[PDB]
Amino acid sequence: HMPLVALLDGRDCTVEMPILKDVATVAFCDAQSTQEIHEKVLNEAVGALMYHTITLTREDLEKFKALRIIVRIGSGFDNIDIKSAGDLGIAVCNVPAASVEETADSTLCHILNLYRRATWLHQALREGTRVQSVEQIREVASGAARIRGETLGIIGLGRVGQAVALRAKAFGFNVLFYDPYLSDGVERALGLQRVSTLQDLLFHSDCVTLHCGLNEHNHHLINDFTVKQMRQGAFLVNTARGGLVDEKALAQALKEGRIRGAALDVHESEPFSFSQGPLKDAPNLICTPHAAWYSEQASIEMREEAAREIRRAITGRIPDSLKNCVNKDHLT
Amino acid sequence: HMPLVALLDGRDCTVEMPILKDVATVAFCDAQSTQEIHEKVLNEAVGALMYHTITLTREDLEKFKALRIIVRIGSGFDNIDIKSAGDLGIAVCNVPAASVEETADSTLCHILNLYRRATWLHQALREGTRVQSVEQIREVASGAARIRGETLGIIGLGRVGQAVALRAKAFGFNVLFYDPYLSDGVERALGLQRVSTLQDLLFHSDCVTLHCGLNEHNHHLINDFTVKQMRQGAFLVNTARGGLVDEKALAQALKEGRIRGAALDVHESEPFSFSQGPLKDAPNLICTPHAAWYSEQASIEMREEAAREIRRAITGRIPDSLKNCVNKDHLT
Ligand SMILES: Nc1ncnc2c1ncn2[C@@H]1O[C@H](COP(=O)(O)O)[C@@H](O)[C@H]1O
Ligand SMILES: Nc1ncnc2c1ncn2[C@@H]1O[C@H](COP(=O)(O)O)[C@@H](O)[C@H]1O
Ligand SMILES: [Ca+2]
Ligand SMILES: [Ca+2]
Ligand SMILES: [Cl-]
Ligand SMILES: [Cl-]
Ligand SMILES: [Cl-]
Ligand SMILES: [Cl-]
Repeated sequence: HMPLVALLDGRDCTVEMPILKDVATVAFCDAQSTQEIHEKVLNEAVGALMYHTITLTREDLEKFKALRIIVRIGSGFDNIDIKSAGDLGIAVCNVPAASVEETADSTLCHILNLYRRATWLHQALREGTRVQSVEQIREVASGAARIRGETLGIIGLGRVGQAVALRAKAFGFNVLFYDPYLSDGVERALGLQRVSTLQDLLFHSDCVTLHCGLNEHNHHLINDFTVKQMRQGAFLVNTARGGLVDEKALAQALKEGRIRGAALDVHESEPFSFSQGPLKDAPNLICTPHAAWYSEQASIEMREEAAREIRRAITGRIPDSLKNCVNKDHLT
Repeated sequence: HMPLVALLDGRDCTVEMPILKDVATVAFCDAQSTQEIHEKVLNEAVGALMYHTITLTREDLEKFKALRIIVRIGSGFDNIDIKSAGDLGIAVCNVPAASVEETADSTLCHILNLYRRATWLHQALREGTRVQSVEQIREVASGAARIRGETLGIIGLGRVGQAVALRAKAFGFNVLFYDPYLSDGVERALGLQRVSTLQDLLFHSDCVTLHCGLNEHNHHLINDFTVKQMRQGAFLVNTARGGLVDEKALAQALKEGRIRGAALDVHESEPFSFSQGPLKDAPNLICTPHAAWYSEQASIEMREEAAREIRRAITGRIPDSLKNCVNKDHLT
């Protein structure tokens, strides 16, 4: 027989099968949890493809009796315990480049939607607001601000963060970034200003946008304490991970006006609902259903790449043949 | 007594009066038409301040018995018959620089809102759509496209058009422009590609954005004929003037899918209403209530400048003391 590969949290495998036809039997589970995965896959699955809707703990990982490779169809892999996965002898890889510029463009659109209130002006138009006089335009568009001279604070100057910084400079933004893992001099190469502490970033930025990965040290990076270190009436953008922000702390900040507005493509609990969660009655809120990454070309691009990574793992040597394995440190 | 200056289509004159206190008696009419302007102003008004909500024809102009200067608090002056105004000996000026980058930023936000469907994804979230699976994200975000490699066609490479072009290049856009009034070589200075005809612009652009002024030769520039010259599934953005687009021709294009989406901050008839007009049932439509220009700094900036232009006209020599008079050609 052929090695079994399973799409854990999905149903469509059309893009991947031309690549995996002669190398593995491909099945799907469409499961939000390992509860919903039939034991046939748990016992025989050699490879696994998954997105961001199912999380795998050590307990989940130990239920797979033959799994050897997990390929995350996407850039983020915070939903996988790569540390223990490596312990159990399971390599974990991702697809980091497919949606970089897509995410940066959706970030800039969210930033612009806060400064220009375009989305809010649109919603007010569908709700029947009549804007006839100049005074009424200033009123319903109240809060719209000039961008040139504003300081954009970038938290995490990675691949998406850099694309965000380059675009932000074209609008007159003065871009700052805080990245405690980058080597010395990265700011000189890109003509940006850097800060040492997260408090310095928040203290100087008129609008803060998150572009870091969710790791064991930055959970609730934006919390009730760090939120008090932001400028009065600042902006918050988050297309990275919902686990980075304490929504209850953010909710109160929006209600009291300490944060003038927030744009969020990710949330602590997804799918996101305006009726449930700490943001139920939070004002000045724009939210997208975790779609900052999605383009037709990016969706196909990352699915074909992940399929090839799976192929390399089955016909090559782990983890040397892999291209984007992220847990070679912990892989026994 | 002092020379009378009147804010025709407005009520607030706080910003302007510190500048005009010792030079003119300032009053307001809050009138949508010359019908609503009391004859006291029609007879004695020497200067006039107006926005874009009241239009002045030759008939309207001839009702002013002492008017000598009209200052449009804004960049556009298509709502004034400057030709006949000059005939009647009435100089007309504008404020062209206050909201250039504001308008370009709102343009880019509208462009990004079409490519990224951010505004539409937000509205769908408030309406209760549950986006839990990857397949559902591709579905509700259907239509979102990659920007790099896309060709943005700019119609009118003026002050706002240039700011739009510079920003568009930072996103990977390949920017084209059509401006039959610019001198030879303007494309070389800014590193852009130029086209001779409006049909060439529409034939090559994936997304067309209007940045021209409404003049006697470009009314309904986007009409049923020129609309058929655009690419299949193209984008339309308009933060210039609603009179440039034939909304009935655009309405059918959106319904048939010939245009995938349209973002409009101006309309043929304002204030805009989703229940009235040729766009009543037009799909894939984003609209803002003519607010692409507005910032707090731009609003104050253009009102103080216009007040100073009025001052220069009253204490100086017309039209030599004026800074931004646009009808010196026709001014007798
Ligand atoms: N807690 C944190 N604060 C700021 N930056 C971070 C943090 N954790 C990770 N990063 C950075 O975020 C960037 C992510 O890049 P990428 O993986 O290409 O999206 C890397 O440069 C990391 O060093
Ligand atoms: N019908 C038209 N088609 C294309 N460009 C135009 C048209 N009419 C005017 N323009 C240009 O639009 C620009 C407006 O610049 P500004 O007045 O600075 O916004 C000028 O460069 C004009 O030459
Ligand atoms: Ca501010
Ligand atoms: Ca297209
Ligand atoms: Cl402002
Ligand atoms: Cl796809
Ligand atoms: Cl695409
Ligand atoms: Cl104001």
